[PDB]
Amino acid sequence: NNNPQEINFTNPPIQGLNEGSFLYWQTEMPFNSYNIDQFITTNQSFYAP
Amino acid sequence: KFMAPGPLGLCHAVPDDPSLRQEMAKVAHNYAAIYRMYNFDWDPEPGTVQYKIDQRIRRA
Amino acid sequence: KPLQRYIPQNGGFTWPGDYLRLEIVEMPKLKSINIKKTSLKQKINVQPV
Amino acid sequence: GEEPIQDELLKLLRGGWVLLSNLALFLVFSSFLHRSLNWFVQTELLVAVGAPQQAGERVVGKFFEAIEWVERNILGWKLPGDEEAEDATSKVYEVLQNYTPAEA
Amino acid sequence: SLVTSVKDYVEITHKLIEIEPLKNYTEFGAVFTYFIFSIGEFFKNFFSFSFLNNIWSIPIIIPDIASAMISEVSVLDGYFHNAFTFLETSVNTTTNPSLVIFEKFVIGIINSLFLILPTSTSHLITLRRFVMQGLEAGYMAGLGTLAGNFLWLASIILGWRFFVIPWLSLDIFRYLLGFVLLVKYIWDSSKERRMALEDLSKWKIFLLNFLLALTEQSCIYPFISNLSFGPDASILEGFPVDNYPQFLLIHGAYLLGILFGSFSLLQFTCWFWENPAFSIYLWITTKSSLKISTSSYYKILNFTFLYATMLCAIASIPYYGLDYTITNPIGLVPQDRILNQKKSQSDPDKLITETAFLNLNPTDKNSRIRDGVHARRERWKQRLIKYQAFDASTYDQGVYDFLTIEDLNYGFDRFWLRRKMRNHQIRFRLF
Amino acid sequence: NVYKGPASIPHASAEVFGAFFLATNTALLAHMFPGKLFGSELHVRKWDPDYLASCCNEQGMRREALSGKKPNLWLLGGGPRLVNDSWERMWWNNLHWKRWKVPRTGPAFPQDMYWQ
Amino acid sequence: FGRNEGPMTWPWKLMCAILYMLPWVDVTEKTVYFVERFPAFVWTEYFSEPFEHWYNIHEYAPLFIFFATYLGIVRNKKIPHVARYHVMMGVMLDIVAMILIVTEENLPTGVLWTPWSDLFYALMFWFIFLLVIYCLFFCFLGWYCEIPLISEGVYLQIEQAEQLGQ
Amino acid sequence: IVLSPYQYEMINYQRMLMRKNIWYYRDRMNVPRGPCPLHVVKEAWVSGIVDENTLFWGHGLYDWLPAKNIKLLLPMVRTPEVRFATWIKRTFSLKPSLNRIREQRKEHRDPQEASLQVELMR
Amino acid sequence: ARTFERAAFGFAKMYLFCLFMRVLLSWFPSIDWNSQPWAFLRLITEPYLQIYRGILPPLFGQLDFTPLFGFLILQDVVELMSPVYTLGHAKDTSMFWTTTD
Amino acid sequence: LQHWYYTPFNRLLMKFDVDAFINRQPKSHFLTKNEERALHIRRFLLSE
Amino acid sequence: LSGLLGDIGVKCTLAFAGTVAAGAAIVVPSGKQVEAASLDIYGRPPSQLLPNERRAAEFAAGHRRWKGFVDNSIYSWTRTLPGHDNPIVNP
Amino acid sequence: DEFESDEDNTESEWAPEYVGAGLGLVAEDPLNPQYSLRHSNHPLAPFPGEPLKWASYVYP
Ligand SMILES: CCCCCCCCCCCCCCCCCC(=O)OC[C@H](CO[C@@H]1O[C@H](CO)[C@H](O)[C@H](O)[C@H]1O)OC(=O)CCCCCCCCCCCCCCCCC
Ligand SMILES: CCCCCCCCCCCCCCCC(=O)OC[C@H](COP(=O)(O)OC[C@@H](O)CO)OC(=O)CCCCCCCCCCCCCCC
Ligand SMILES: CCCCCCCCCCCC
Ligand SMILES: CCCCCCCCCCCC
Repeated sequence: NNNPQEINFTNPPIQGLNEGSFLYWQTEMPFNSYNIDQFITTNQSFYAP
Repeated sequence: KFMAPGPLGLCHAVPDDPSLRQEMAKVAHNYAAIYRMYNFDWDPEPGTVQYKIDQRIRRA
Repeated sequence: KPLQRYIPQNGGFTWPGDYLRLEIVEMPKLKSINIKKTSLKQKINVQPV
Repeated sequence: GEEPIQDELLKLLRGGWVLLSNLALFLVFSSFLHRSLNWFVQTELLVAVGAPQQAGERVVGKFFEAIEWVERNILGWKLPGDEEAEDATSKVYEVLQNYTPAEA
Repeated sequence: SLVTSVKDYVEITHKLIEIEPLKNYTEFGAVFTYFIFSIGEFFKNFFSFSFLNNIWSIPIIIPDIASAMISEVSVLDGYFHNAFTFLETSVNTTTNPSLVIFEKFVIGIINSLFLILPTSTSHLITLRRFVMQGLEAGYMAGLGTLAGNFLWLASIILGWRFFVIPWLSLDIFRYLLGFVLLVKYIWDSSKERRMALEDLSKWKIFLLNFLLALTEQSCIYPFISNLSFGPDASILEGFPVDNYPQFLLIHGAYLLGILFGSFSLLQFTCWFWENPAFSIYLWITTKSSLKISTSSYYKILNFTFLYATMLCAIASIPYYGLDYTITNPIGLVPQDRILNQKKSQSDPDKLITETAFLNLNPTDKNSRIRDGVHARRERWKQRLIKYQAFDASTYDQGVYDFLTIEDLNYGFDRFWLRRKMRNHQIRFRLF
Repeated sequence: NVYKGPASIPHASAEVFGAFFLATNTALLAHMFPGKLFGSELHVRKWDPDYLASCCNEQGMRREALSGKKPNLWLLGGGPRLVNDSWERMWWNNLHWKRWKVPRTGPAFPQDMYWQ
Repeated sequence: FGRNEGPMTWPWKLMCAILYMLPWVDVTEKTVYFVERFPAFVWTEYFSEPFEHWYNIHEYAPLFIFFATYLGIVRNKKIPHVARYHVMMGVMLDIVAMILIVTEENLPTGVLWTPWSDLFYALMFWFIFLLVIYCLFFCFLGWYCEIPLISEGVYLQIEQAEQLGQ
Repeated sequence: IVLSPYQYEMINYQRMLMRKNIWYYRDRMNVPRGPCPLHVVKEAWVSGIVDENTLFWGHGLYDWLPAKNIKLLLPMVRTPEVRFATWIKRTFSLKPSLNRIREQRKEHRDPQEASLQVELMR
Repeated sequence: ARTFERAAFGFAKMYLFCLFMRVLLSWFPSIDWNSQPWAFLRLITEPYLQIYRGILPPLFGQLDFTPLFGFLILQDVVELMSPVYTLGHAKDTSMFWTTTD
Repeated sequence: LQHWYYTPFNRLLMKFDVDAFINRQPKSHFLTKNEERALHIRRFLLSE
Repeated sequence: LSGLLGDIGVKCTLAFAGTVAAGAAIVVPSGKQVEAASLDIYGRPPSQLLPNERRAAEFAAGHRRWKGFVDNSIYSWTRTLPGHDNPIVNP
Repeated sequence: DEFESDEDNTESEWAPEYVGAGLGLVAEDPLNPQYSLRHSNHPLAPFPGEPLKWASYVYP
């Protein structure tokens, strides 16, 4: 609320992930989802042994 | 400067707020509880916990 | 193998919101016009989705 | 006896400028040596393995690549095979638009 | 900065995907036009005096309990809570304000002692001037360092942030200015220029110390030049007051006392260096032991002063690494993403070669083992030639795996791991 | 007797080189052993810049509050940038200044002595 | 006199810097023993690699360089004096580095198997490094840097290189 | 006291482990206070802000402990200059101020008075 | 007899050190050879270098390299008479059966 | 060679420096082995 | 003073300044941001735009001017001559 | 040969123990039960190799 009108930040908090975005922050995320790891054989086998 | 955990803190006075005083008392109690686990007495007085601990050690 | 460490790191070459969109990745592009006999000079590798 | 202050300031500026310029030139040369070591190493290995013709071809190929860049960028006309090579690499967002499935 | 402009250019290039895509980031036309725009805008801002509209201060507003961390707020016994807010400093006033003003004056007079302790570079320069160039040069140097210290202390105590904050923001310029000043002084002293002092020479002597008092200089004997005869940590901290006139009176009295004490000490030193002898050190040495001569004594003293000022000049180089002195003014943050960015998805080499020596783990690959390089021998890591088998980490940063701390840094493990350095070899230089 | 070059081009003595050599060696030795330099140590600076900034801000805010106006806080590095994307970009200058706290103050060399 | 005594220009400064880079290549092996302390000089480990490759491409390159510089440059009296002085200073620094290597090769085993050797190694780098830096500070500037026990011999050798066989 | 070579080498190893540590300490309000290298700790010790009873944390520990209960923290701080300066600060600055504040305000009960200033020198 | 070889090698190393000192002192022409240390050194080192002075003339008649040549030749000769296994790390025969040894 | 590396006459400077460093602490902080074991036992018994 | 022109550094600085001046002369837009760039890329008046958007519009206008200049002045002249056999790398 | 004529099977290679909270364990040294955690990755395991660090992480 710096200015008298409130300003909402769009980019700063990420609320989604795609292939390139995952590749950019691969080792900086706190969790991994199955929706992207299902396309790798070893990762999928680890998810569903 | 009363928040300084040293001799400098004693030189200055607290802002006279009962809730702040209670908070400081609780913090001091926690600090003393931590302190008692690493510093002991060479000759404990009878009637204290450390005295009975020493008695049990000698009996063992 | 050297162990990977998952520590978030601060911005570089871009503001924290985005990633490198215009990075060049070696993958062939297909023309809509049919090419009867023309090697792509780079196999598309795993073909099925 | 004592020179004016501005004279000393000018002398200091001149000396500092000369020193910094020479240091910058030396560092640029060192950076050039650092960046292009592997190319000379590969040329030397090609020479040593017993194929001097390959090394000469590599050198004249670098020269012809410079000539090709001069033709393509400084001048206007294109070169044969440019369209075929233009479809060999693509940007990441283009890959996401075309090849990447929507389930990921 | 450079990095900010690069980020802005990258953002602009990303914005243009929708309207007119670019072939890649490093098109000559786009880079050229953005460089021209940046240079033009920078020079326009520098020339138009539009930098006076920059913002450095913000207001601080305390949020109410509704907008605060309500989960932290807890009611104890139904009568108190943890939302602490006390009315800054409230102290009962003394019986007479004149008494506390006099007390502050005396305290300032006492505190002025620590400013003139001969433990810094300016004191060394003043001492050398007193010894070599007479009394006037030393008096001028002392007056200059006194004026500089008084200006800095008054700016800090009276809260003149408009000068303090921007000046402290220029991190490396203040180091470079000090280096230049010390280099010029060292050369001038080395050439041994001697002549009758004029007004211009005296003003140069004054200005040298005045400018040197505004930089960070090497100090010997700390924890003693920072003492103060009061319940504070230094001499720059103020005192609590109740209103604006009392604030002004108390702080003016403190500054006046400091200035009076410093001036009295300067006058005492000026008289003392004349009382016994202009150069009494020669007589003291003669009393202590045998004296060689006067010319040799002057040569030894000049060499000692030159060595001391050289030490004061170059003492600060090992303290800071190149990441804080070179990459920081460019615009990079520590452990930046630019350092570790790879050249391409297929090439593991780093993009920026000029900064490839920063933040290297002991398990990183060695670049001198490439085919056909024939680089230096590196006998100390013959058994571990595939890695950079040495630890040079700084601060908290440091990682270890399958290359333990003991092997790298401790005892016989490190010594035994480099046993190839002490192996005799057969060599014939001529035959 | 020997030529020793023209007199127009300046010459550096040997005393300056000796002083530089001894000064470098003594600086390294003094940095290695903090407690042996006549019972004292060698300090690069006198006061930390953050300490000076905090004291100056405290005094300025006190003076402004006593004068009847809302106090302001002066930031090291610069003010905010009017942007609508992310919070880090808006306050990039102050964050950049604060992120160099450890390198700015602490020494790069080890503080204590090993092997001796 | 007919000898040139004008100031040195930038190409001579670059050549002299490249020449000065030789003892650094000779003593670059012992940089780690010093860098382990005071990590701020860690960059000094990674700066000489191309020079190490180029100066060691042939086993007899240093002798060829010495003979091409002493006869082709130092002997000539039409080259400015400062350039010859700096070339001879670099050659003498290389000689000093060779002397240090030779005296390293004959260390006793008792000193070899003690931490003293490490200290020695560090010094073998550090001193040399200082010299080079000092010379470089007076190489980009067209000035004369004087070093004890070396400069006088260099001054004599410059004029002995002249009137050689004449 | 006669130390064995075992103790000498153990002390050397511990000094090796802690030669790059950065310390933290806690105040009366239970808030961590500042990134503290060795010289900052020495300055705080000299100024009378911290003492041997302050809670400190370093790299080699798991919890916050009193400063005198950490293995090698007091020998590092207590150089002879630090001892002389802290003695001066205790004797000539803090003690008279404590006496003055005790005399000025009755809220400091005479029967129950702390003796932290007396032992600051140690 | 190990003592014989030990004494011979020690004497050879001392003579090599003397020759190296002569090579170093050849750089300074201001030294006087009538002083006791320099006189003793030149008295010890005179004949071996005197032989090479006759054997090898100066390359151009202006520069002298005779002490350096003598030092190099003696260094090679003493290298010829080094112990077969100098221990250190040599007598351990490196690690296992090796291509080098 | 590892045993010879830590021989007393090869560690004199380390001994001097460690003595100088360790003499800085108060004399009452030195403890016997039995006292240290007793303190450990007291700590864990007090925990119980 | 010709003495200043004698030094290499002064010549290099003058050449750099002249190149910068020519670039600014040929790429700096004027009145084409609101007319073409701003409305096309944001559909808003330049004044209402955020400070980081006005720079983008100005960059777009400058890039359009640069491409127009490089097509209508240099490439027409250098392409009036047809492809002169287009030499290619033989190896 | 010990180093080259022997390999470790997939199901027989050494791995650190799993102790969970490490409460119920047989104490090899009764006085110090922490000595039994030396073969695991427990937070209170003696001498892990890399000191535990005060991490302050902000994720994307
Ligand atoms: C977005 C822009 C960000 C870019 C940031 C640029 C940082 C560059 C700043 C200039 C630094 C100068 C170093 C350039 C020297 C080239 C040598 C080289 O590339 O070596 C590159 C080597 C790294 O070498 C690489 O190392 C790797 C390690 O895995 C591998 O071994 C590789 O094989 C090897 O090539 O780095 C150095 O040797 C750095 C030397 C630095 C010497 C100190 C300079 C002293 C003078 C400083 C005075 C200031 C200079 C001007 C600074 C301001 C410039 C604007
Ligand atoms: C080489 C690097 C550049 C060095 C150049 C020197 C920069 C020096 C800047 C300050 C010098 C003084 C300018 C007056 C500075 C000035 O007048 O202040 C102007 C200042 C501006 O007030 P604002 O509230 O607009 O400013 C906000 C800032 O003050 C931030 O707190 O007003 C006050 O601070 C009033 C202070 C109470 C009134 C104080 C009166 C007592 C005056 C005592 C006179 C002492 C003389 C001491 C001399 C050593
Ligand atoms: C704009 C009013 C005149 C200038 C007032 C003094 C500003 C000094 C700033 C110094 C920063 C280094
Ligand atoms: C008593 C063992 C030898 C002591 C001196 C060895 C290190 C000397 C360093 C000289 C470097 C040129």
